[PDB]
Amino acid sequence: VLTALELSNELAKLANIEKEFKNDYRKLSMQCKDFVVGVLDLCRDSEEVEAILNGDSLSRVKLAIKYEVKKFVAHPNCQQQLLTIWYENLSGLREQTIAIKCLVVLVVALGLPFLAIGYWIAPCSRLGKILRSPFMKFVA
Amino acid sequence: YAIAVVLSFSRIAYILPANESFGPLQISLGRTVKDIFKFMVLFIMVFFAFMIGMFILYSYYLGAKVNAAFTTVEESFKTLFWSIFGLSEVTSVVLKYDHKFIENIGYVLYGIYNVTMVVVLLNMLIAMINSSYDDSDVEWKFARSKLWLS
Amino acid sequence: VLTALELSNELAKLANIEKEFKNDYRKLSMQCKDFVVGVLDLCRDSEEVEAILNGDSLSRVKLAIKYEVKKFVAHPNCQQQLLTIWYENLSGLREQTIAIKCLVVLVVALGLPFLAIGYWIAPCSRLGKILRSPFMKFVAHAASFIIFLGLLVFNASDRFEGITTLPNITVTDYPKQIFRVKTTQFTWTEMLIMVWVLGMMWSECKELWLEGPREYILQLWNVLDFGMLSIFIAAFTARFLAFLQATKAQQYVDSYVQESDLSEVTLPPEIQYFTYARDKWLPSDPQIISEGLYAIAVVLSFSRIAYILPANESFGPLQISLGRTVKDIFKFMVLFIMVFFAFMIGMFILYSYYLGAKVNAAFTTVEESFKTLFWSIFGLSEVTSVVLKYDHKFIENIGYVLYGIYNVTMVVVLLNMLIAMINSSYDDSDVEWKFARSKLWLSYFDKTLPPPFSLVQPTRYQQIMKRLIKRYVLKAQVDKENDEVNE
Ligand SMILES: O=C(c1cc2c(s1)CCCCC2)N1CCC(n2c(=O)[nH]c3ccccc32)CC1
Ligand SMILES: O=C(c1cc2c(s1)CCCCC2)N1CCC(n2c(=O)[nH]c3ccccc32)CC1
Repeated sequence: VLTALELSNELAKLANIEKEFKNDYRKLSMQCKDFVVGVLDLCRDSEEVEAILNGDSLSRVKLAIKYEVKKFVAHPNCQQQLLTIWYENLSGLREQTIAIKCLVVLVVALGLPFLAIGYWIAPCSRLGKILRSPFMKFVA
Repeated sequence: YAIAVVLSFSRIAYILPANESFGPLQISLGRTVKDIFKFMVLFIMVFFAFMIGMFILYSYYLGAKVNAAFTTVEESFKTLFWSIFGLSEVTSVVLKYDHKFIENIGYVLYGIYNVTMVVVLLNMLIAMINSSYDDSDVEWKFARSKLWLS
Repeated sequence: VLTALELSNELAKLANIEKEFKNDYRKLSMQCKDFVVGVLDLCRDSEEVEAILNGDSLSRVKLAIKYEVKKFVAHPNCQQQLLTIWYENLSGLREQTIAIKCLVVLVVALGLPFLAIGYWIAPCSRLGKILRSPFMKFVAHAASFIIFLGLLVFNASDRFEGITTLPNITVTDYPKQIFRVKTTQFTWTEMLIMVWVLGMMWSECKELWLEGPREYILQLWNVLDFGMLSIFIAAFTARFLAFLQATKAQQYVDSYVQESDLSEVTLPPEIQYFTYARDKWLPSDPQIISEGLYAIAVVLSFSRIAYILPANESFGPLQISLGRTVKDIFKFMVLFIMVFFAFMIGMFILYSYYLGAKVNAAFTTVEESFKTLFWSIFGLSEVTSVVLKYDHKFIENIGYVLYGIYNVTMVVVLLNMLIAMINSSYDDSDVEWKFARSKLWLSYFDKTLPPPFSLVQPTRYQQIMKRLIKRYVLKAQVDKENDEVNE
């Protein structure tokens, strides 16, 4: 999978450099991307999905983002893992409606100075884990 | 400060990809902006051609025109730009002298400029339509995943 | 390959001639083009590619360009060979970015006279090979066009912020001078503009005489270029007659009357005419005609960018789409003209009898009716164009209804034209742009100086062709077998 990602990037760079056989190199890079996406698609356990998404820190997801391997990142096997970290330390809030999320954003907007000053003790408190989740960082 | 305040609201683009409904909208906007730029370049070329033509035609009638419209480069640019959205009147090409050759040539050039602007607008719309085509879904999910990993 | 090219051309001509079985002949011509493209595609060595691209001087590429075999010219096997000649004598510059190429164009624009004068020794120097490459010829021509546009803009300087004297007032260097002499005398910049315009005229006349009038007319863009050059020539001729009249007046006034100041002189009316200001010129004054034609020529000069856009990778497809749509643009403008003329005649006939009876002179003459109906398209005419000063509500209401129906019909025709353009909009665009770019390249393959500076043991080929045709037959048979091996 790492070999296919690197080869896809190399073939895309060659497609840019040549411009004569750009279609050939783009087709080859698409072949590499398709291979990576299919190998990810074969996964049927969390262990396999993790092994694909980071090698031996989502390393392969970051590499695919860098190399514009869009179908690998957008695959449900990767998306579920990304949502796992995204909605970390907060499980019920994932299932809430969009209106509840907007209300949470409004509450955070109202009370941002209070939580900011409480961050001096938050890591020793439970609320520090809540505010340190990626979704809460985005909301903040 | 006014320009900075206007540009501040552009930071919404860092938040829309997270939303499920507006993310695809931003994706389509990004899809079309690439040919928006090229057709604005074409607009600029045609606009500059007609602007130079109008200014050269009407530069010698600063006090001889009912309306100071094409008598300077600034004024020519202003009237030709605001003719795109219809905020300039047709009396921009009327003289106070009995030179029907200059006035009629100005009329013809201004009408041709309007027709050319409409034609370029329609071509840009059709190019945008062609560039518009579950690739949109994976594109939006890629953008949202980049936002998450940030 | 030559047989297939010739047969494709013949079948296209038959498709045009018949028009009953046009689809059959077009399908056959497409078959011939496909055969040629496939035979080219089979090549896997430079020797084979050359043998295909020119027979036993890119002869077959030129023939395919003539016969509109677009996929053969746009094939990568042909494109790499074309880039080889295009980027000749300059290898590193091929890999440079677009910004570096633009910087090279700017440098050439700045130093064009220096390299032009150095061309007297350049063939004996290394730089002669550099400037004689097709890419450098194209860059030199683009720089020449840029310099021409710069001259056109710079000749209008000192008026960018507006003129300082009112058109009613005359300013002369010395009292003995005729005002029209000062207004018509030539400065250096428009002398260079004339030299350049004569350069492009001489070039265009060269291709016109080489190709013939009937052949040259059939290209619309070529006749557009010829018209632009002829409008420049007409404007400068009118300026020259104005200058001749002014200098005749100056000769008369200096020869005959002997006074310190010309203002006190009561000149004869023929000589006195050339002392008046802008306001008191005749409507058919030669300088008025000169300025009017010069403005149109300046506007049309910027259309020459169409000779440079196909070289660019990003704007070439844009020009291709513009050319795709212009064909139905013309037809729907014809429909616009039909509807417009119908409504114009109707409006004029309705409102011709109310010249002094209307709040606004809008449809009282053919000129006025045309003006108001044309500027209603872009919304620069008001609705009070159909209002009378008399109590004739029948005429006024009929005018209202006709004007509203005209607006609705214009909108409907516009939307239909947009939809027709959308339908006409549909990697054929890529091959079309590459065909246009290859035509641009081959125009420069075999012109070294810009128009302003132009004033001064059967056979090896038979063996290769037999090998390629054997390859084609084997590949076709293998494809047929793989299609029907099971049966
Ligand atoms: O609006 C116009 C325009 C012309 C054109 C425009 S616009 C651009 C696209 C349409 C074709 C060219 N003009 C010019 C001449 C007009 N004009 C008279 O001066 N006498 C006339 C007698 C009959 C019909 C028209 C008359 C006055 C104003
Ligand atoms: O603008 C209009 C237009 C009509 C139509 C136009 S345009 C074209 C497309 C729409 C249908 C035809 N007209 C005409 C008559 C109007 N009119 C009175 O004169 N008395 C009225 C009493 C009720 C409603 C309208 C009244 C005055 C101005």
